[PDB]
Amino acid sequence: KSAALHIDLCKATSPADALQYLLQFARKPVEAESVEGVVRILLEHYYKENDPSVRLKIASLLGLLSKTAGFSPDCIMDDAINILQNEKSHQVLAQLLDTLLAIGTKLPENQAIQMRLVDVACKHLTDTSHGVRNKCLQLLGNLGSLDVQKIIGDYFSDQDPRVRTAAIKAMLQLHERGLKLHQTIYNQACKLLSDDYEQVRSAAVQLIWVVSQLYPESIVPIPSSNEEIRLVDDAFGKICHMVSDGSWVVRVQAAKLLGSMEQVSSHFLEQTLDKKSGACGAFVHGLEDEMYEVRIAAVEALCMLAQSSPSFAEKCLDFLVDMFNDEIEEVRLQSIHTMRKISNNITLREDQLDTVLAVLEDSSRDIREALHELLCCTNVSTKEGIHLALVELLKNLTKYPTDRDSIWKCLKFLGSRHPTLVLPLVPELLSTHPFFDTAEPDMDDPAYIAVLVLIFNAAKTCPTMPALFSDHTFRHYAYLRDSLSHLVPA
Amino acid sequence: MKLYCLSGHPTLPCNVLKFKSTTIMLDCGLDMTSTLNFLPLPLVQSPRLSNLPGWSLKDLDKELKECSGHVFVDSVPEFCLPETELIDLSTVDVILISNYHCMMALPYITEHTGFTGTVYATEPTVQIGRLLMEELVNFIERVPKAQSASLWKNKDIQRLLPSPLKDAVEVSTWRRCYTMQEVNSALSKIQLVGYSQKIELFGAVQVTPLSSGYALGSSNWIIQSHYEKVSYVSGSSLLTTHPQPMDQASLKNSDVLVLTGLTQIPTANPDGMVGEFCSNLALTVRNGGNVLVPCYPSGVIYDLLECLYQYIDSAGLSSVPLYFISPVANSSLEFSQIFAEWLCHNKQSKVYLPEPPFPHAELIQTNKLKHYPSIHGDFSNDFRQPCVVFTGHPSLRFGDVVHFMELWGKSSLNTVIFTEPDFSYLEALAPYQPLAMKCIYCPIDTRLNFIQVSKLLKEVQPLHVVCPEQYTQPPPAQSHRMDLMIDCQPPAMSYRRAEVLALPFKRRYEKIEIMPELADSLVPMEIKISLATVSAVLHTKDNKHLLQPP
Amino acid sequence: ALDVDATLEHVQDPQNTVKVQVLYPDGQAQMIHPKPADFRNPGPGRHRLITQVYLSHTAWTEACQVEVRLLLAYNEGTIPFSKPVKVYIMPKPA
Amino acid sequence: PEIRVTPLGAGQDVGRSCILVSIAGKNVMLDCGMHMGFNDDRRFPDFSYITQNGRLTDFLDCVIISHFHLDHCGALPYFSEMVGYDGPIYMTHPTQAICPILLEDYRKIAVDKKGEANFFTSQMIKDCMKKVVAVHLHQTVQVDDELEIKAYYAGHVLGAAMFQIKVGSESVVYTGDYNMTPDRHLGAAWIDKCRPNLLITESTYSKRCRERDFLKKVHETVERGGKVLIPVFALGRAQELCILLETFWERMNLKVPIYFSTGLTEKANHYYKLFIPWTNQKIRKTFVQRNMFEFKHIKAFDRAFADNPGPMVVFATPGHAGQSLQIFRKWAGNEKNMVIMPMQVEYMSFSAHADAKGIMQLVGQAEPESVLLVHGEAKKMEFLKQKIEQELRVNCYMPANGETVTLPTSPSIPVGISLGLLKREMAQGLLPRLLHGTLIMKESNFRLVSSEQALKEL
Ligand SMILES: [Zn+2]
Ligand SMILES: [Zn+2]
Repeated sequence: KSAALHIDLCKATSPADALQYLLQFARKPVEAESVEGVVRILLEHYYKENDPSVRLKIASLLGLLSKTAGFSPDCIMDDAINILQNEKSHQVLAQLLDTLLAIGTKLPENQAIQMRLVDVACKHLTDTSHGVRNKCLQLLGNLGSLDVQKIIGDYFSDQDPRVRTAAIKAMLQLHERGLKLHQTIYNQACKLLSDDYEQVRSAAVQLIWVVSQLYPESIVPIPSSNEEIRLVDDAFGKICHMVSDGSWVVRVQAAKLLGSMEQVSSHFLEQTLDKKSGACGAFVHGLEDEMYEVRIAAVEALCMLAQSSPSFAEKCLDFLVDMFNDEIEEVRLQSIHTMRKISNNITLREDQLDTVLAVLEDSSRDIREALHELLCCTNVSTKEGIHLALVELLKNLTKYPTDRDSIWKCLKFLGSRHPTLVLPLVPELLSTHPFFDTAEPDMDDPAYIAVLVLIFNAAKTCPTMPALFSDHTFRHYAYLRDSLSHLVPA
Repeated sequence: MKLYCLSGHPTLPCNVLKFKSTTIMLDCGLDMTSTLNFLPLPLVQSPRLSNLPGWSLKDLDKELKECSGHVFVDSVPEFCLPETELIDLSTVDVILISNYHCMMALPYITEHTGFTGTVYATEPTVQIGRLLMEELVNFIERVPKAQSASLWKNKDIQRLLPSPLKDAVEVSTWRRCYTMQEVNSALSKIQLVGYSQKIELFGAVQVTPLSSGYALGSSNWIIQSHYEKVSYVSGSSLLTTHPQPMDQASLKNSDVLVLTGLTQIPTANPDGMVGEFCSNLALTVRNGGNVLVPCYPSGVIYDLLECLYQYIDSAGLSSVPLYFISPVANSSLEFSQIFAEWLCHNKQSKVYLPEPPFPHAELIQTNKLKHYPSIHGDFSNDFRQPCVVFTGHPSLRFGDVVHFMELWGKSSLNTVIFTEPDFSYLEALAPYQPLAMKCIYCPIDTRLNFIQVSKLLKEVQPLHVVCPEQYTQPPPAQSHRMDLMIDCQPPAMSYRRAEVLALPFKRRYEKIEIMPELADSLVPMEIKISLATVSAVLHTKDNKHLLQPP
Repeated sequence: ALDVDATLEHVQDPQNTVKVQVLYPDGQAQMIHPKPADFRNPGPGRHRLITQVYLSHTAWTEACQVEVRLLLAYNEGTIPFSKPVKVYIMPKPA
Repeated sequence: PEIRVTPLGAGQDVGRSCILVSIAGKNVMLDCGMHMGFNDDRRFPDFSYITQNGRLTDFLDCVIISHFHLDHCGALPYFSEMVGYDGPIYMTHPTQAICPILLEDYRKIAVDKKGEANFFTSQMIKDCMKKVVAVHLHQTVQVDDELEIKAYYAGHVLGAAMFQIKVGSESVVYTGDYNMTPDRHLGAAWIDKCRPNLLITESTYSKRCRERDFLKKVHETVERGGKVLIPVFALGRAQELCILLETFWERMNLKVPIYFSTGLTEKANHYYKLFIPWTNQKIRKTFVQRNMFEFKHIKAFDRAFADNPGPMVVFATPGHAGQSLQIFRKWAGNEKNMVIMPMQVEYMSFSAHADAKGIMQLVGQAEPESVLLVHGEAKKMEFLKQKIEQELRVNCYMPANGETVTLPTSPSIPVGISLGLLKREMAQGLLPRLLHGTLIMKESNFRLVSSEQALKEL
């Protein structure tokens, strides 16, 4: 029905109802040979109409038809650049550049047509309209020459902030497609990091993180000093300063990118959790921000950086303890989870331990379960702290009997990984009189299994004193081995 | 400069204003009148709607069901979107949103169209339209029907269809209801604004929301770019309503005034319709019948609840329970209570005292008005037979109003009272049509009528006026009243759906700032006026120009 | 409102095949299509169905029953899928 | 072309906030507060500097009230209805609700008890509130034909506002009291990149650990069967303590009661309930679930349930005075007599204002070209002035009371540019191209067109 389209466009009216007919035609799929036919007909009808809105709809419909599946668009590019040659309306030109970008994206293999399209983009980048410059920068970013980096770096300093964002996102797309960037990009993005617009700052901090990841060990001089700083450390300082931005999504972006800078030196890492250059107090500011998304993102940044740096986890520890009591439940879930993640080798002292055991008393089952896996993965000295942990777990079991399986898992992991510390506590847990024959404790009483699960898992790795058991404790050991064999070991 | 018209609905517009180097969408309006052609969605499988006779075309019987001579599509109710293909929606930068009624279809633009810009609306429009979107998604997704019927949306078949289905326009663009994650993603990208707040868009244009008076949070917009101003006057009220009164002074000396959202059925006094609503409600509940009021959870329901609060003690109807069933009913009442700063001076003087601003809050503590999230939960245990129920969607195609009409339509003592003017009353009753219920149609549209907008345009004097085509013509119900149209000294500029208007109000003289270094270097030569020859280098940054001495 | 919790095991496409049937004591056999939003998938071959099905009828002189059953639908007919389960229902007069 | 600022109130002191700004020929007073601690008629600011037996309505075009604290708003009924001012008094909406009831409370304190001869009555308090024009957040209100002010969220108390005073191209931002760290019931201070000519900011000066320690102390004392008697003196501290307590009691899910007293804290609770949009992110976001200021655990104290035995939490009306000393004497020498001032005595203090680093952050993020310091101690102001002039390289000032400070500014001339010449300049030069044109300096307007448009329209 391509001839029907020709007849209806050239026969009914020129100005207004042709736009309606094109709009009606744009909503149906076209077969590839018929795509070629309608492309020829619409491009013939492009020169006839002097109305800019009709030509804009024509350009949009060409861009839509170029995205059809079975149609190879290699035969229509020359007529496309011909109609870009003598096009004066800026909106129609921007739609035509969108069509050309679709053409280039559909044919990644052909290098010659990609070079032709980036030549067209470089020709049309000097357009006065911001939309044409935006589309040309998108065209350069999507195709490139993988000269292009120099031109996009020149267009980082455009007057319109939208063109600046388009340039940064274009060169980010260049990096994402595979192209390796220069280093002057770092200075340009550092200059652009103080932009008055939110989107420019977010794109610039993303570009700063990318160029830091590309050249982490590069050495750059301080502008105000003689000393020299590594590139990843300097960019870490810049992103830490962007953590204190006035826009909350920029703060979230800065925290998330700050989590992925694992090559930062240790000195700036202890700087970023202190309260007394620009990196000082970034995570302290991020952990107390009004928006809970920023606090969550700073929590994952803390988790990634403490997984990277073991010395950082000790400084992360007390801030996570303080932020267990947070007004948002998702935030404290994330804090408990990351605390479990970074508890690989560090020990808990008394006040952190009983703050954890105090927040064990909470009515939410989800953070109770999360704190249960933290107690599974925790390492602690000073066996009176282990006794305190057992007392708090037992009173949690009394207050919430549904969590008995999780509490038994906690006591299994506490006994299995703190064996020598439980060993002097055994006569205090099992009510073993030195000379009196003690009454057999009631089996199937969840407090007593919880004690026995702690004791038996401590006795697995330490065969030094398993003779402290009475006869009924050995009978209960047999009963738990028959019943709870996934918890009690041999 | 240019003005794209993506919606043909007068009170649900979607206009894209291509103004200087910034593209502004003025509102987005979901036309829910398209749902009237579909068979209503019930909460339970009603026997009457299930075994309706199919309608046959000699050329589909499972798709079309005929009820009382009117043919209805047996699929989910689909929604007529703003037309999203005339202008690429990735090229628009800012969506300005006036009403929460004009914030529907925002999940359609912000998600399916590649729109990467930002959205501006007031606090109460965002919150209330969030509630309305929530109950719309809930109502569609309570008992999910399928989108089975597709053949009737064909150009060959829809010509052969009868008049209510044949006259439906842009049927291929109709879409299913958006989901809740699309709602959350759409409302996550809204930047909240207040009345008379300057928002600079890339240093080129300046948009402020001005109080309109229609709904609480509802706003008119003016778009200023140096020495030219575009006024967007959406649904506004000049009557003594609860929100802040209409800001008419800031609309003055504007080059073009785009106006939408006038009164549907303008030949109706809203105070008289409130009186008719209260009188018919009292007459029905005095006879032992039941009153069903299909309404939105927010808006005119606050006004009629205020008037019913003033009326029940006078009429002695304190024993008649008032039920407000909606999934967002409690949130609507609480939101109305806390948005006191967005109300008129009478209402916000009440919160200077330790007192709720809306009087319907006292109905809960006196237990006169009871609100429930649904029929099933505890309303089925607190239900008294002579009662008034405010519920459901006013389109009568989904929500709890469908179940209530299926329950009460077999009795002549029960009545349904229509207060929303958005949907056609006859087309709303058409799929329930063999009913003994008395239906009262008293719309309480409080928007600008034509004498009010004539006075407003005489007060403001815009250079040009842009209105929908329906405002230039008389309404088809009247088709003879010459006072029911917009008349100005310039004969306006009318638009239809998918029409592009070229505004020849573009002018010269972009503003510049000159630093004092250049100001001293320019000698003010006497001409009589003054003249000076200046040589400077032009510096442009964020679409603001500066003159620097070389 | 009646809440269900179905443990669907080894269902290839539970989004468009599993249907809830409610059978009243009379001939009414209303068939409910669950939405895909609440077909939770906690494991490979394991699915969870949490719908709030809706029941209504006029007055009964005694609380009879209602028959709730899962069904499997295919492209033309439906077959029984789950164990038949009876729920007591008492519509009291207003 | 100068901005003259004269603080007749605070200066290098704390309390009695009153700052006069004379930007671009328009005079604006920035607060009007009273100095607590003085009873020798120095409570109200010396308005004799402005007018000596003259009309203050002509002299002052605008009066701004930052927040409802008495050192910023306590002298307002005197200044209006005794000296004489019937001009616009601009104020925030929650401030306009709290200000009458705190003025009446101090009117109750000063007239009944502690030496007020020249004071204000309740009738003129209502008269002063009748002249108050309320403004919203970020609302640019036009007091004059060219003078506009705009309120920003300060986060110090409920409805505390930072005001930007812009006339022409010159702007002055005054931040009365603010806190850059969010509270449990309030957000943090926020300002956009205004780049004003002058930032008049307060200069007078961990939190999670302090809150956790206070909650642990309260929980340990209430789990031992004893009763706590924590007092509150400010409304913001009382509301923060109540909301933090209530979320703790809901989280631990223990049902022993918590009570608050007086007929003024209840009014504060009602007004905080009615002003949800002026609160923290959590209160706004979880409002749809429930109103967090509608307490399900903190109830009204009928003499603290007639001082019944058992573990309970009691809020005292003052921070001394009545309605606290009876509880303090009735519970001295008890099991748990934990009284926490801001017979076991604990010390838990919550900061309501910003610290030094918060002021540094505000100056960095607003980025003004000059800073002026009020509302604080002189040594702390000197240290913070050193920090401002060192770290950010921007001028700081030290005005005392009655000490004027003038600042030179450079206004920019607004000139229209003919669009053809502008597009020609966009054409060539985009590829240091000079722009040569003719400036038609007509009356009351300026046009800069090309020479052809000059000769064809000469
Ligand atoms: Zn103060
Ligand atoms: Zn203060």
